[PDB]
Formats: sequence, structure tokens, C-alpha cells
Amino acid sequence: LSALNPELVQAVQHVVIGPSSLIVHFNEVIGRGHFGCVYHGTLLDNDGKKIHCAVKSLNRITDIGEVSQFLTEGIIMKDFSHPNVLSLLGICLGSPLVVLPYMKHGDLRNFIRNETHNPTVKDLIGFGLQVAKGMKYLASKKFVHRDLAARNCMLDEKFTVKVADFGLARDMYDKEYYSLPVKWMALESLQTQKFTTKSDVWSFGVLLWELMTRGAPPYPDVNTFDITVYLLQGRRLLQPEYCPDPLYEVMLKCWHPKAEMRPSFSELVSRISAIFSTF
Ligand SMILES: Fc1cccc(Cc2c[nH]c3ncc(-c4cnn(C5CCNCC5)c4)cc23)c1
Repeated sequence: LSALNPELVQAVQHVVIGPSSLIVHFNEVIGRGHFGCVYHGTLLDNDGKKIHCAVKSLNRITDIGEVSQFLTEGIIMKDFSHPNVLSLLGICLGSPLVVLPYMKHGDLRNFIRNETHNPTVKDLIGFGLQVAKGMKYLASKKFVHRDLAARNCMLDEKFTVKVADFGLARDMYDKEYYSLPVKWMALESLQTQKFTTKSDVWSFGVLLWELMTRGAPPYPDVNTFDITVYLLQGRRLLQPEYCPDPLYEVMLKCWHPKAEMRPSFSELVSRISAIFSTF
């Protein structure tokens, strides 16, 4: 730790959580191992208020070169703050730690799939509008997500959706064993391996479809290899049973073959809030 550049150490100070500010409960995992080694933690603020948090041990980082790089992704993610984006509470310098807020209802996909939960069409559209608000913010900062899907959004105790699985919160589903999300990808990303805000808009379209079907898998009868030819033929996901026609018009616009013809996230927020307001 002494070996790190002093000007870089000074730069990351605002992101660092001191060991006397955090109680990590290494004896209790969050979400029955489905999110890897994520533990409950208690973070103390400047006034001593207790904050329930989720603590991820970043096992991939070993050498000083990697520590220095992760320190930069921390500085960048710390500047990202919005009600519909998962915030980075801080980092701890064994393994470096990533401290994230605790999300009572886990991931959005599992929540909408759970038989015991009964969100209305309005509630589902509200979740979609929340995701659109989070993405409008990321897009405003020229940040391209590359893996937007319902499994990658989280829900807190107030049912606020937080876009996640980006920056230091990426590989959210990395499970350890002892022995590309092509169905959410824009046609041009499948052909070029390049990603833009316009390819996030296509992905948002599929997540909208996921919300309106209460988490059904997209294109269940189509192989990942066959998705390109299927999309090139002009075939698209069909209108869900309980989905308003203007909302399906929105989804279809997200899947337009010409990237420039797709709505921006600011247009999606405008259009979806107008639809939400009719309920
Ligand atoms: F972008 C990320 C990067 C790394 C990790 C993570 C995961 C993560 C962060 N904060 C969390 N806070 C709570 C839960 C969680 C899991 N399951 N549950 C409930 C669900 C209802 N049943 C009881 C358990 C709550 C998971 C997380 C995200």
C-alpha cells in the first residue's frame, strides 16, 4: 500500500472508507450465494448514523498495478449519483473491498417473477420509467452501460429501481465453482462488437418487454447464434398480453435497425412518463 503514487492516493481519499468506519459481517452472505461473495456490512457516517450496506471482496485484484487501476474506476463511479442508479458508497484498501447500498428486494427480474408479488401494469411501467431516468442520467455523462437487462437492476425498500451492474458493481453474478447477453444486444452490436448509447436504447426496449411479461425470457425458441438472421429478417419480440399499444410503439422504436432512428433516453423518459400519467 506504501508503494502507491502519493498524488493518486490524495485523489482517491474522498472514495476511501477507513477500517474504523465499516463493520463487515464476513459470516453472513447476502442472497444465498447468487451474487458471489457479497456480505452484510454496517457503515458509519460522519455523524455516526448506521448504514446497512453490501460488501464485495474484489478477489480479481492482486498486484499494485491492478490496485492503482481499480482506484481510478472508484474515483469515476463515485461522481455518478442519481436516484435511479446504484451508488458506490466507497472502497476499502487482504483483497480490496467495494461498498454498495443494501437493496432489500434484490434484483428487479426476480422480484417481478416471484409468484407472491402482484405489481400492476402501472407499477410495471413505473419501474420502466425509473430505469429510463437512470439511463438518461448515464447517457448525459456519455456512459455506455453495455449490459442493461432486468436482472441487472435492483430494488430497494421503497421500491426504487437502481440501474446496476456497471463500473465497480460489474460481474454482479460472478459465482465461484469447485470443479455476451446476445438476446438484449442491438443488431449492430451483434455485427460489430461495438456499443453506444443507441445500443443501450435497444437493450432498454428488451427490458421493457421483460417488465411487461413479468420476467419471461426473450426469444425462447431462437438460438443465440440465430438471433442475427432473425433480427435481419425484421422479426421482433411480440406485443405482451398486458401491454398498452403506445408502450409497444415505444419498444418497437427501440428496436429500429438504424441506430439514429431510435429514441434518446430523454425522449423515452418523456414518452413513458406521458403513458404512465394516463393510468
Ligand atoms: F451491482 C452489484 C454488484 C455487486 C453486488 C450486487 C448485489 C447487491 C448489492 N447490494 C445488494 N443489496 C441486497 C441484495 C440482495 C440479494 N437478495 N436480496 C433479498 C431479495 C429478497 N429475498 C431475500 C434476499 C437482497 C443484493 C445486493 C450488485
